[PDB]
Amino acid sequence: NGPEIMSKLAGESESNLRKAFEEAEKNAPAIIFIDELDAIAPKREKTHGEVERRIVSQLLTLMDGLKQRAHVIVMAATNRPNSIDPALRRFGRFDREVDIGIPDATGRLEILQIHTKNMKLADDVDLEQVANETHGHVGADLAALCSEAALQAIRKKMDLIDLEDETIDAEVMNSLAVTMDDFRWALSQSNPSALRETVVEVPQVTWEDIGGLEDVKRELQELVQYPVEHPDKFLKFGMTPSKGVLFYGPPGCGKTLLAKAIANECQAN
Amino acid sequence: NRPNRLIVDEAINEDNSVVSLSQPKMDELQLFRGDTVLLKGKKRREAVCIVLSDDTCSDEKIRMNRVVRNNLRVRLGDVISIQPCPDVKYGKRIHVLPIDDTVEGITGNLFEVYLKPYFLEAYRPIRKGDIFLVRGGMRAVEFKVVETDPSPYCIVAPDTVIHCEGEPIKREDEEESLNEVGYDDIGGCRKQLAQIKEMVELPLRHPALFKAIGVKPPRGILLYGPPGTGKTLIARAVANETGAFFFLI
Ligand SMILES: Nc1ncnc2c1ncn2[C@@H]1O[C@H](COP(=O)(O)OP(=O)(O)OP(=O)(O)O)[C@@H](O)[C@H]1O
Repeated sequence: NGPEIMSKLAGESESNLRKAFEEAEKNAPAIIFIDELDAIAPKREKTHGEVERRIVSQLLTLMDGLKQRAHVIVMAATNRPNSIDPALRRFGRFDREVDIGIPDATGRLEILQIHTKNMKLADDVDLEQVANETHGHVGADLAALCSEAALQAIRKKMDLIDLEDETIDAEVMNSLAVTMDDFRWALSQSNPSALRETVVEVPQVTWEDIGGLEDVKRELQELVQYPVEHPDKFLKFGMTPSKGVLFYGPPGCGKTLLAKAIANECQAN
Repeated sequence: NRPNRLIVDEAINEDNSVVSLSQPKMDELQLFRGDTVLLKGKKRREAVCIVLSDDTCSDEKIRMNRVVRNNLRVRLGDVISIQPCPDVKYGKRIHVLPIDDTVEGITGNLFEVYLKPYFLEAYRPIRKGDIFLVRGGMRAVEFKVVETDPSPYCIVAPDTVIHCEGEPIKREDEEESLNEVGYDDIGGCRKQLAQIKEMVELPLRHPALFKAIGVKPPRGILLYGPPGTGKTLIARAVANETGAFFFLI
């Protein structure tokens, strides 16, 4: 952990990093994960303190030592790839960067199902509707949503039922059920959406969602699918496929839906 | 034009301790039968041992046990500089210990089971770095250098003492062989590679020559470009091929 690493003294932080890398090498095959890598490794022009630069260099040397002689895979977590030092993303050190991104409607549905696996939830939950409604919530946001729904159910049941009767037992707790109203309240009142940047998902708008423009639909289907569905045909001819199209016309004709539908047809973000 | 500059070719005697002859060449050399002939090649590692178990093949290509290619050489087309240096001292004895394929199975003493039947009346005229095959069985195991009581190589004798306490290891030696990046590993910077060559050939390949003259050498090189363009690879290849000592700061 970045805070765990640079929470201690500079020499102590470097010693902790070296000890962690040595333990990972000893336990090969091992995975080194560094969440909040931007905390340890900021931009080189931005890292004000000399201690921070020294820690960055120590991490670089330790991972290079892993590269030359080890069997450890290093993973890192950061808000943005550019927030970390560009020297970190140097070839040999961080060759491949995986964009975790944001979950889509299906992804939010999967996350909610995962978090409700051990949660006794009623039949009115309709998690498909919740996920379709859920926007701006990513992962732990949906986890907090499920936790809020469960806590509201508990505060509705325990705080109003078992007060002076007799001490709580397993029968009352296992009888707890989470309803749709709890999920609605979690969505509305008690959930801060931490997502405000661009959305990267396959849009749910299909061709049936658009009326008319059949010729435009066919032309766009060509220009998009054909380069990606039949690359061999394009390679056979001496023409490079076009990588862009412009939609022009009166506002309100569905250019946005045209883009969404062509993305959905190709199952492309 | 150097007389002892001759190719080396295929070999048939599975024992490395044998080094070939070429009677027309022996007349050129003083090659005597006995312990050793100093056959010199690349990287200073040689295959020095008993001699004259050859002349079965044609001339102009010395027969040298193929196992002295990986050592002392790389591939075919190379050249040997064979010059006798017999009558070496007789120190205690030369190390006995295997390296890779002996822990696989009965180990015992690692000397008196498989290797003992070979240091017989040919008591190891050798040079530390000569690697070969010797066994009392499947006939494929190495014999490497581990210890050195006498710095120069010698001819062993019985009554000596040996300690196989050592353990067979991994291919640290094989990895050592696999190193020293070269110009064959550089691509996309042919003009830059030639510029670097013409900059560093005189200061490195000819140190005393440049010390004779009073010109200023290029002692600072700024390889700048995008990350991952082989800058450290280019530097390592240049230093290794030219023989200059490379320090990776
Ligand atoms: N021009 C090149 N030709 C061949 N291989 C290259 C070239 N550039 C880089 N490589 C290969 O890239 C791999 C990793 O690169 P390496 O560790 O040598 O650093 P580098 O490319 O010199 O880095 P930098 O540009 O940051 O100094 C090595 O296997 C090396 O062989």
